[PDB]
Amino acid sequence: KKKGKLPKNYDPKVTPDPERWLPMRERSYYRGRKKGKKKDQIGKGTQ
Amino acid sequence: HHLEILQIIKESQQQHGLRHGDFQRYRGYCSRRQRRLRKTLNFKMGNRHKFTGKKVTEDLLTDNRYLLLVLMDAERAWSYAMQLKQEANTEPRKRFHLLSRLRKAVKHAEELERLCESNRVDAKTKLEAQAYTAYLSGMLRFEHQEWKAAIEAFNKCKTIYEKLASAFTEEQAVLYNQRVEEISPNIRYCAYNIGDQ
Amino acid sequence: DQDRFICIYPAYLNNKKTIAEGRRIPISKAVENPTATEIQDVCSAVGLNVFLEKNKMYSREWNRDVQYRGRVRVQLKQEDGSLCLVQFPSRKSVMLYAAEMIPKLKTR
RNA sequence: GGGUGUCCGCACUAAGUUCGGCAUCAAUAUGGUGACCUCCCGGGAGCGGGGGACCACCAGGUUGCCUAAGGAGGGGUGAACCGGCCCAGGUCGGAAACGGAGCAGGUCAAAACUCCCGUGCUGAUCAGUAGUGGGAUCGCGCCUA
Ligand SMILES: [K+]
Ligand SMILES: [K+]
Ligand SMILES: [K+]
Ligand SMILES: [K+]
Ligand SMILES: [K+]
Ligand SMILES: [Mg+2]
Ligand SMILES: [Mg+2]
Ligand SMILES: [Mg+2]
Ligand SMILES: [Mg+2]
Ligand SMILES: [Mg+2]
Ligand SMILES: [Mg+2]
Ligand SMILES: [Mg+2]
Ligand SMILES: [Mg+2]
Ligand SMILES: [Mg+2]
Ligand SMILES: [Mg+2]
Ligand SMILES: [Mg+2]
Ligand SMILES: [Mg+2]
Ligand SMILES: [Mg+2]
Ligand SMILES: [Mg+2]
Ligand SMILES: [Mg+2]
Ligand SMILES: [Mg+2]
Ligand SMILES: [Mg+2]
Ligand SMILES: [Mg+2]
Ligand SMILES: [Mg+2]
Ligand SMILES: [Mg+2]
Ligand SMILES: [Mg+2]
Ligand SMILES: [Mg+2]
Ligand SMILES: [Mg+2]
Ligand SMILES: [Mg+2]
Ligand SMILES: [Mg+2]
Ligand SMILES: [Mg+2]
Ligand SMILES: [Mg+2]
Ligand SMILES: [Mg+2]
Ligand SMILES: [Mg+2]
Repeated sequence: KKKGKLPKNYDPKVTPDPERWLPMRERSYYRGRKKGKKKDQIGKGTQ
Repeated sequence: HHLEILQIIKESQQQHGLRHGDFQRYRGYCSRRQRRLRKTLNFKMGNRHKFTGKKVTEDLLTDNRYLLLVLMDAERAWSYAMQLKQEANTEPRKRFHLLSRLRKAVKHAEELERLCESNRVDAKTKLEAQAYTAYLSGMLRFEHQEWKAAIEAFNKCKTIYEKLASAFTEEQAVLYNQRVEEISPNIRYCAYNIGDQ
Repeated sequence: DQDRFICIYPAYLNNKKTIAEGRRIPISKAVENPTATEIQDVCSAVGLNVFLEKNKMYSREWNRDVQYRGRVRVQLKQEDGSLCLVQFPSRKSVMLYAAEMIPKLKTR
């Protein structure tokens, strides 16, 4: 219930995105993390 | 501080094949484990295109975790040797490779014993390593049929493991009593080869 | 007794030839490119019935050149088996003598 | 009410999967094979009989104060002419019997190339399985009078 406070919980429109928590690739923001993967691949690979 | 060597080897071997006698598999797991330990601890022997000697110095010995690495070198050799002893019944030149390995197995244990001479390691691990080195010295100097040195190392080994067994619970003592019972027949064989003259 | 003379071909003494090539004496003692002409001159000079066959060549000599051309014949024994000279009782000894003297003629 | 899963650019550990770079130690006793060297014996030549020293390749018997390892591994393939062997012709020695250096021609592949198995060190790989944790928690299950 901490919710990083809770006033705001009802203040910006009552709740977070209804998709909310669930698979992050599944949500409707729908980001698939391209250049961040690529930056992390290249990072791990090169050592 | 601590390290229950005999227990490590017995359970590892029992889990990864020697229960049905697969020295080739156990050597394999022993190798894979060294690879995991090395990759985790960022302690690499060789970077692509060059090789560097791994020296397990005294500092990193605080980790009570690195000794296992050398112990795995020693177990790897020892396993390969027994594997050859099985392949030599039909290839006798294999015997020569066998002896080479046991010698390195003993060499690792002696260096490993040297590591446990550090003031950073507890008495119980010093005795476990002394007993391990004595034991391999014994198996080598047994395959050379050099009975007096073999019985010297086995009596050193028996005396040490008996010292450890008399100090703790009979429940934990069971393993140590099992090692002495485990090498007793070689002891009797050594005696019968000495008292022949 | 013409046709029972022993044979000496140049190659037996040519130090720049090998044993498979016909050499019979140690390299230390042989000499460079000795010729049949030179061998005859030394053996007639020491008192041996010798004659030069300018027209005979050693089978083992591939080079068809004057320096390798030649065969020298030496009479070693009389019909009754006795030595012509006690000093040269065998083929080997003749070869060695040839090699010893050859450098003194016109090498200078 | 609590605990816990459902959530994350999370973390540690352990057993795994898939895949690329590099590297592959020697000393010997003995036997076979080839070259050179060096001794004898016999012959009128060609040459015939035999003895040692040493080099390099194979085998493979005993060994290690050589290791990060380093086996006496396998597969494809691989032939000049300044390699071996068989050498018509021809040439040289021979009276001949035949023999020598050997062209042309045909011919034979040990090595080196190369791909693995084995062994060692690597560098990664999986929107990853298991176990213990962390941040997170309105929604949703499950466990608790
Ligand atoms: K083949
Ligand atoms: K040819
Ligand atoms: K011919
Ligand atoms: K021949
Ligand atoms: K929750
Ligand atoms: Mg055991
Ligand atoms: Mg060996
Ligand atoms: Mg022995
Ligand atoms: Mg979130
Ligand atoms: Mg060496
Ligand atoms: Mg040598
Ligand atoms: Mg040595
Ligand atoms: Mg050898
Ligand atoms: Mg043999
Ligand atoms: Mg002799
Ligand atoms: Mg001869
Ligand atoms: Mg001969
Ligand atoms: Mg092979
Ligand atoms: Mg293949
Ligand atoms: Mg060649
Ligand atoms: Mg043919
Ligand atoms: Mg002919
Ligand atoms: Mg003819
Ligand atoms: Mg003729
Ligand atoms: Mg012919
Ligand atoms: Mg023939
Ligand atoms: Mg040809
Ligand atoms: Mg490859
Ligand atoms: Mg194999
Ligand atoms: Mg969790
Ligand atoms: Mg959690
Ligand atoms: Mg976190
Ligand atoms: Mg976070
Ligand atoms: Mg909490």
